Amino acid sequence: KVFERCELARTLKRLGMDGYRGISLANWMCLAKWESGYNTRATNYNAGDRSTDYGIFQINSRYWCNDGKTPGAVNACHLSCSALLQDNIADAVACAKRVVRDPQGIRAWVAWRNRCQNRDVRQYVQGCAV
Ligand code: NA
Repeated sequence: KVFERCELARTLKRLGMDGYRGISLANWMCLAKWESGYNTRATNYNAGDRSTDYGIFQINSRYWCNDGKTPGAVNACHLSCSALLQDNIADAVACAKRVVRDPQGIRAWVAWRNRCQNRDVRQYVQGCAV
């Protein structure tokens, strides 16, 4: 599914993401926007290492989830990557929480560093009542 802006904002907030590891709701929104356009079914396959990024947060199969088809992969969130392509984003949020608990934090996502880090992102939650 493709979430509407404020719909996703409310959902992420309900799922405890606002301020998680010091990351504002607006930042999580900015990450989802640039990664998948709020599309839970988004997948990005990389032929170079045969890994695939899954879901709204575009979580990579070489390290975070298992898809049974990525060479030399690990599964840090202990979850199947298909659970990251569901309309119910509870699993995706839980795994995103895990990712950011590593040293680099939210800087793990190159898109976030390029389009969100140090920039105004207040627009993402404008008029959402969150
Ligand atoms: Na994996």
